[PDB]
Amino acid sequence: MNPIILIIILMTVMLGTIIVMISTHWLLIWIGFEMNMLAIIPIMMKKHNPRATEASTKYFLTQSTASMLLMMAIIINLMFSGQWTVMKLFNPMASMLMTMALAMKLGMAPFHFWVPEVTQGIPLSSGLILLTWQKLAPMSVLYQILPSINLDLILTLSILSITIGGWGGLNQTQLRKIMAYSSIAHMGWMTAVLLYNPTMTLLNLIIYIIMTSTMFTLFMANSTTTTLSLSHTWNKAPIMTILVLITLLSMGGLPPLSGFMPKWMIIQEMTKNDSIILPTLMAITALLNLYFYMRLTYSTALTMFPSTNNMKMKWQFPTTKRMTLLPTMTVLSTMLLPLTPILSILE
Amino acid sequence: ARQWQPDVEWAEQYGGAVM
Amino acid sequence: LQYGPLAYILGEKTTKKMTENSKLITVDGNICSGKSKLAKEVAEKLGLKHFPEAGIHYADSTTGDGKPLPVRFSGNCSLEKFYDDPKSNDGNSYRLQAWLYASRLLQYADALEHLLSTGQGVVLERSIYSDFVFLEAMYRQGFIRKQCVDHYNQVKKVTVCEYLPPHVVIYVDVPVSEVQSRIQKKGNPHEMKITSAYLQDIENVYKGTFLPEMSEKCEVLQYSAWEAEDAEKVVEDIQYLKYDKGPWLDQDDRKLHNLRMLVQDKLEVLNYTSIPVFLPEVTIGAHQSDRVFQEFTELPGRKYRAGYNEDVGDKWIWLK
Amino acid sequence: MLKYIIPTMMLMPLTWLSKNSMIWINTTLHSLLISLTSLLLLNQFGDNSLNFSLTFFSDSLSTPLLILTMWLLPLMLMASQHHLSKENLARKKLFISMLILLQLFLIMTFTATELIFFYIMFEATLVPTLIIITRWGNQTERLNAGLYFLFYTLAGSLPLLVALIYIQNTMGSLNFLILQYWVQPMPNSWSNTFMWLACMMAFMVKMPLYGLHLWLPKAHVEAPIAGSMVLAAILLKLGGYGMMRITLLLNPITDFMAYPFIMLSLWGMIMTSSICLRQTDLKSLIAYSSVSHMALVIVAILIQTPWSYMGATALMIAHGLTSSMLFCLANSNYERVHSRTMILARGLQTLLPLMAAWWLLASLTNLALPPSINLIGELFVVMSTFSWSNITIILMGLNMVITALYSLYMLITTQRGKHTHHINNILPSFTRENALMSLHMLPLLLLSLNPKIILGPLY
Amino acid sequence: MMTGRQARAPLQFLPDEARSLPPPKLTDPRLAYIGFLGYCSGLIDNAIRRRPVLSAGLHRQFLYITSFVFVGYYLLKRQDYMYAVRDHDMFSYIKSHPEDFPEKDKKTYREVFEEFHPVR
Amino acid sequence: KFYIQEPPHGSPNWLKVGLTLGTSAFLWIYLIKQHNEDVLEYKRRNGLE
Amino acid sequence: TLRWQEDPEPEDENLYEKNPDSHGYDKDPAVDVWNMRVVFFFGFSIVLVLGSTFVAYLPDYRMQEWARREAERLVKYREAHGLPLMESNCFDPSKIQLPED
Amino acid sequence: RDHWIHVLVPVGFVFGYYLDRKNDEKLAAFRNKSLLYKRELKPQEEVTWK
Amino acid sequence: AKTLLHQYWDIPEGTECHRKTYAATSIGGASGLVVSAYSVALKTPTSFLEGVARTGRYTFTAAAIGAIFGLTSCISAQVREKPDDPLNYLIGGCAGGLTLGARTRSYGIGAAACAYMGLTAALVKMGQLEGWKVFAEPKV
Ligand SMILES: CCCCCCCCCCCCCCCCCC(=O)OC[C@H](COP(=O)([O-])OCC[N+](C)(C)C)OC(=O)CCCCCCCCCCCCCCCCC
Ligand SMILES: CCCCCCCCCCCCCCCCCC(=O)OC[C@H](COP(=O)([O-])OCC[N+](C)(C)C)OC(=O)CCCCCCCCCCCCCCCCC
Ligand SMILES: CCCCCCCCCCCCCCCCCC(=O)OC[C@H](COP(=O)(O)OCCN)OC(=O)CCCCCCCCCCCCCCCCC
Ligand SMILES: Nc1ncnc2c1ncn2[C@@H]1O[C@H](COP(=O)(O)O)[C@@H](O)[C@H]1O
Repeated sequence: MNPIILIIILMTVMLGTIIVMISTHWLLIWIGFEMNMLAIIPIMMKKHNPRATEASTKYFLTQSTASMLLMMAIIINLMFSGQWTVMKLFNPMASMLMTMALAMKLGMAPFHFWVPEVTQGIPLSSGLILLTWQKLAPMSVLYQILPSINLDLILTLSILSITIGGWGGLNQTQLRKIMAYSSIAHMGWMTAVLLYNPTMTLLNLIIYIIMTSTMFTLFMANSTTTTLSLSHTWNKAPIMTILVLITLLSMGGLPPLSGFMPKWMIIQEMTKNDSIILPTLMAITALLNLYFYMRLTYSTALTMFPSTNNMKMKWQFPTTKRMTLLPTMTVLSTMLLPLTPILSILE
Repeated sequence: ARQWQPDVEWAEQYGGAVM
Repeated sequence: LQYGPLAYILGEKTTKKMTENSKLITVDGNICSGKSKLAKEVAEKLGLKHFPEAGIHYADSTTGDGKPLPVRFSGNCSLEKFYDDPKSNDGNSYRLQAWLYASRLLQYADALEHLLSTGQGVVLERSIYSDFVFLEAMYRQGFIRKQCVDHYNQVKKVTVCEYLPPHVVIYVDVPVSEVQSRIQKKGNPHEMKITSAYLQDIENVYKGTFLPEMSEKCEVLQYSAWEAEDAEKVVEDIQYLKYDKGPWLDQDDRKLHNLRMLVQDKLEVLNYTSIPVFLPEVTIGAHQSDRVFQEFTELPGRKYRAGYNEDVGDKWIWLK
Repeated sequence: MLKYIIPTMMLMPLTWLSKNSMIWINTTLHSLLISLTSLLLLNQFGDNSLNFSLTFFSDSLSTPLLILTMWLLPLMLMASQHHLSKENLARKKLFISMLILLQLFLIMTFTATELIFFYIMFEATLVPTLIIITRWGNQTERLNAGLYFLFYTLAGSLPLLVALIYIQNTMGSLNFLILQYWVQPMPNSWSNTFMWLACMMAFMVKMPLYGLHLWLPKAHVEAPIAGSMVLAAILLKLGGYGMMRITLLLNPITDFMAYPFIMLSLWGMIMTSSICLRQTDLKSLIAYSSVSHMALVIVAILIQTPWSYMGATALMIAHGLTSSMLFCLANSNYERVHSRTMILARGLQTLLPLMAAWWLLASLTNLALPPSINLIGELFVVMSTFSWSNITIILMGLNMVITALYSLYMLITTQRGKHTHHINNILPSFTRENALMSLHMLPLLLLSLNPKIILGPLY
Repeated sequence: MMTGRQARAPLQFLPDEARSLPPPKLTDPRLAYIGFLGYCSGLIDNAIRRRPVLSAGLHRQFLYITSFVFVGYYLLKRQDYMYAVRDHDMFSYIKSHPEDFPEKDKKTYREVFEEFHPVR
Repeated sequence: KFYIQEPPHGSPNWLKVGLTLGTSAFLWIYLIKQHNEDVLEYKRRNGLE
Repeated sequence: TLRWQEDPEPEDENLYEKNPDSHGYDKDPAVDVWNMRVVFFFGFSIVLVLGSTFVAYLPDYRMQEWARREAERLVKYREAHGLPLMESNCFDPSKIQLPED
Repeated sequence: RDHWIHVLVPVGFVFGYYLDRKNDEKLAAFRNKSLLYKRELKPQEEVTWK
Repeated sequence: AKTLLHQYWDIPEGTECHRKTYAATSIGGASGLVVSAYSVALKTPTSFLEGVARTGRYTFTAAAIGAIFGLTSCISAQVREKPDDPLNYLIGGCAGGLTLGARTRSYGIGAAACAYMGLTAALVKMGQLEGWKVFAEPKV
């Protein structure tokens, strides 16, 4: 792949996301969505093996179905309102269709079946781009239309996403599938707290983006895609084992790490509206995400798995990868709890 | 007498396609 | 980094420095085939850089001060013990073969990096494409098990698939009887332990498995013992070849840029050599690996990165 | 409380900038200096607490626990430096760093005026102990012990977070000084029943309650010696401090919602003492004894009378010191014979006489020999439970008989009888082990002269 | 929540009303903690690249601390402004609607009655 | 010389060192100036002068 | 077959072998004797002794002695004037409004 | 100094005490205003406590 | 599914056993039909007969659980003369769990289902009595 063509395609992805974010017209939202998806397809097919083409095919089919549903909701809203301003919708059918289209684009359960296969079939950098950047635009569109969202539908999608993500991630050994199920659970949390205070949703989105970026950056720094290849890291670079230990502890929401702050503020917001059963259920379910995170930390940092002979040949050479912003997001994802009142900048 | 560290069987259990 | 996408954007095209003398030449043969001095005389005729044959301590020569490390830090294996006792209980034979394959892969990456960055041809001795011959001979002699062959095939399948074959492969035909006469004339006390069956198996897997599969993807020149001494005939044959086979023809700037990006990252080169496949020969325990790694870190010039070692005489660390 | 927090975090550059051989000396010296400094918290008044700031305060309940923590840290540094002898230097500094961090979280936990800050520190204490257990433990099942411990604590404590946030939204503040004056009766309903369960189950798990105690004979056993000391001596008392602080909001619903746990903990101590009678492992026997004593503290807190509260805090401090000493003695035996079986190494009084004297003193304080503070706490709890009901004297007398039985069974099995013939590596006792034993014993015996400083905020 | 407030003047980090507020001190404890975060990130950057942690590249660690202090100062300014706006809107709405916020008839404890539950 | 190959970080990149120190000094003086005018405008608007 | 490559269990080191005067603190005799001196001085001579002296002379811990003195004063004052020493009601019934029933 | 590592911690204690005193001065809103300890100021002083 | 729950909760407890049992059976059959639809969608059967047999089995099991729970809770409310009491719903939930154990033909899963679904039914009864909200409307 040419460096210049790669640059143009990446700026086209960001341009599509910007076009979705800044526009006041529904047709422009649709245009930005298709521009983003069309530009991001070649990032998935960088390596040209059958798994990448299979993942690209499944991603294309899912995004095209969601896009057609979104256009249907927009046309129904135009029919029943005569305008295109991106604001609250004037039909329950249009609201339901748009909510399910955005759920399909985000990959929340029960539309979650494409996320782990697509994440597994593509490289680590493209998977990072997908699971981090692709979710900024549907959450912005959801942030713009909350007066029309059905509460029962979005809460059902949230609790289903959390439970299905935890139960799915319990069984995986590949790192990309673990990251995908973790993503599903976190989007469940984010859209759970959406209708009460969307600022908490923005804070959770930012924290999840930073933590996922740190974990994926460590993964490509060590070039590990499985559990055992990650377990070999103690005999190559133990500082990376310490970093993945603290980041995986923070991903589980354990205090006093920075991953405790989103669910803490979400539980704080949900109890103000006299909803007590759902935050307890979501915490008890997030214990499963903590379980497979702790299993990863057992295999990687807190024990010494047997290594092989050629690790000496790997000892004799230093790393030269451009681990971009890795110390910054490593610090920002673990020691940010004393700066919790900084969330007022997002309102 | 020393600390126990995982054997080949531990990692071989951890290294399947599914857990 | 010294080379990256920014340099390739700014006009660094590898086809500009690629002349007609930039060829990759691999010399093969039996144990004492005399291919060494033939490779030397070829390399000093077309003015190509000679890479001597990679041993256990090749990576020690590439890094650090270039002096050979102790055997417990590099290799953890002995060639002399393989010659004395090929059927040893500790699995020295396959451990040595795997380490030598990794060293040959590192040497191939270094050769390709030099070729793509300087545009100068490189003469090699027994590259990675002619390394499985010794593994097949060791398996046919019963020295190693089937699992060792399966592990080697997995590592080779995931490593050799992203490299380009040599331009010219030169093979030197010396019979096993003359090979045995040469090794008794040499005087090495452990090299006289080599049986005739091992050399016969090496010759059989050179002739019947290596040359038929390499004549399709590259060009093979084959010589006898006495006509290999005339290096002028060999350099005439190399200068009069018609290069029309192999994947070297359909190489544009983008493909060679990706290849050069691959071969200059040595940790990305050796990523798949230590795959988590637990064989009794190559799996090292946790305590032993920890002890050896802590011993290796305390070596002079090895504790930190290359430019940041105070005890070996580096300055301006606080500004670096 | 910043005059104790700042030297504790300054211990971290002290252990990360010391020499390769001077880390233990420096850390032990400066931790002992801060432990001496911790006596300035004894400026307590008969009416008002010692309120430092908006975030920190320390009444007469949290002060003995603070002094115990800050005194316990150099003991763990002295204990844990023999089995970490051959360890890498960076791993040694990481171990000392986890101990320092745990002490910092513990001294920020007991002084937290806000309840949610207490919760945050009380669950920040989970990570260093889990890392210590699962990394420097010696056995295979240290990973399973860490999983059990972590998940019992978190499953107990997430409803506590939900209930504390509900109390914050309903009352308007979680400040403990405000809630003493703004408290309201909690009527009888199902909502308040689940409020009581949510506010109580975290500290019932952490104490532990009988039936929720399954994580204790694992985490107390597969841990290293310093981990076992900090788990038995301090970490079980976070539950006691939490129930002492949180019972203020749960009235008058406690008087009938406390019945099932009173029956669980009155019958539970008999079961755990009987388990102690038939234990093949010394460390497990000490852990089950800890379960029984914490069941006593649970009953004392639940009946909520002044005598019960004084007995509960005195018993907490006394059991912390005694359990730490017993774990240290068992660790010394483990270093000598490399096995935790109680029947293996016998008759050690003929070989180790002064260690046998230390064993006898620890056993005597375990069975509450008067006038030790063990007996003072146990006696006050017995008096208050007799005031509660009269058949509690039958239960307490049975518990005392079995407690004396298993303590003397420990002593007679390990120290008395004929020595093992084939064991010949019984080295003489080092000065370090004897100094550790005496530093556990002498404060415990000295506190009987002035027992008024460990009797809680309503002495 | 406050989009109607931040809707007439969009995409402004700090509106002109923020300059009436006291700026954070340069000895702010939050700013010092953010500088410590920057120092920790510099040390991690030294550590992952196998450099001497406390000695290599003092210019890099100084730029880390400086960048963290700069960004943290501006974020703290915005945070203080937004809490000020929250309080201002709250008090204006309380004052504008006196019917919905009546004065509570406070009574001394000699008139109120509380049930007594004995602990025996 | 100790090494067989000259390391890429064998000598400090003086251009990068100068850029780092200049950027840090520029950021510090810009922050100080911004804080000074901020407190001046606060005292001007509030009349605390 | 033969299993993976691993060092055997090392023999336990006797600290009394190379150093019969060991206190068990460190393998170097100087570090060991200095650790013993540090622990014995700063633990027993400093913390225990001066801590016991500090606790012994605490300035009227929790106002018990003041309470005894004030109780003596109040008992003398109430006994001199024929007053009852203590009443059944802590607060005055005059300043208490009972609920009407 | 060759023993600065032995003066890291006591200066930490001194700095913590100084910060405690500073915060105590910061919390002086009810100095000489409490109903139990309200009294007239003796001359040659300005505050009851610091 | 909204009208089924209202028509179940419109009947006073301990009053009409047949109508309460019918409403509970309809709710159970609907849930079993949803489960069977997802089962035959994701895990495709070998033939039409296997799929319709799985559908009938799941629907019948869920409907039997619902009928047994409704009948047992209504009967216990009738006998004890305590209509507003979660103990009746606990008894009905344990009866439903024992029916689930009878259908699957194993004692242990039946006992575990008795305990867990009796606790769940009791919690639903407490929520109906105290007005707990599960999908709470936004308020602040
Ligand atoms: C270690 C294992 C055991 C752990 C046990 C943990 C405690 C057990 C009970 C926890 C209940 C859940 C938290 C309740 C918090 C209540 C706060 C409150 O305001 O209550 C009043 C509120 C009342 O609602 P409200 O306050 O919104 O309404 C205003 C008040 N009224 C009703 C008068 C209008 O209660 C509730 O909202 C519901 C409380 C009951 C919740 C039942 C569901 C959970 C069941 C137990 C789960 C236990 C853990 C399971 C998993 C274990 C591990 C796998
Ligand atoms: C405190 C909570 C945390 C607990 C863990 C703490 C760990 C760190 C330890 C720090 C240092 C120790 C702190 C606690 C110190 C307690 C001791 C103390 O200070 O006591 C003060 C008490 C104070 O007593 P007092 O209160 O009666 O004194 C009156 C007060 N003044 C002095 C002001 C007038 O000291 C004594 O009681 C000493 C009395 C004299 C010495 C003893 C004489 C008799 C000895 C026995 C004689 C023989 C009897 C028969 C024997 C038969 C055979 C067995
Ligand atoms: C309300 C919120 C509104 C929005 C706020 C802003 C949101 C920001 C979201 C950031 C999303 C990051 C997406 C992923 C990285 C994008 C850049 C990219 O393309 O990186 C991949 C690229 C591939 O190159 P290649 O060499 O092939 O890598 C394979 C490894 N050899 O290169 C590499 O792989 C190089 C290796 C290092 C890559 C590091 C990338 C880090 C990116 C994340 C930084 C932290 C997040 C942003 C800051 C906080 C935002 C909240
Ligand atoms: N796979 C291998 N196993 C053992 N020895 C090898 C292997 N590959 C090359 N050699 C060595 O290569 C020598 C032949 O190269 P040369 O002497 O340069 O012709 C032999 O004598 C062996 O010592």
